[PDB]
Amino acid sequence: GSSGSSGGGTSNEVAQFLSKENQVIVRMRGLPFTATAEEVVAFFGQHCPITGGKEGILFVTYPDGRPTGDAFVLFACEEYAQNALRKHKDLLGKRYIELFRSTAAEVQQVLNRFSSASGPSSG
Repeated sequence: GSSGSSGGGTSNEVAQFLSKENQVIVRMRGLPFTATAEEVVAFFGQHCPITGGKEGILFVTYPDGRPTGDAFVLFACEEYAQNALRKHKDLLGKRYIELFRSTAAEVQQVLNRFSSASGPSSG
């Protein structure tokens, strides 16, 4: 009997994503249903390279298998993350996207809320 549903909202994939220390996480919202890790890599790959690229990206998806729209990216230091923030309200493939420097803890709270949603409304 191994626990998983109740006891720390962190998947195997996330572990590695959060396992990265000294990195600036970015909360991406409003991402094209078609936009994938590959799309991001280039998005910031311009001047703001991601740590591991496809490996340094996490797409938040409902506990059923649906694109929630929100996501998270990894950045070596604040030198890249910041420069990326300026891209706020960017445009990828004809789709406006926001940007906000997020933290590790926050992320987890953003995954649990969507995972096994207990509302899904928050009261």
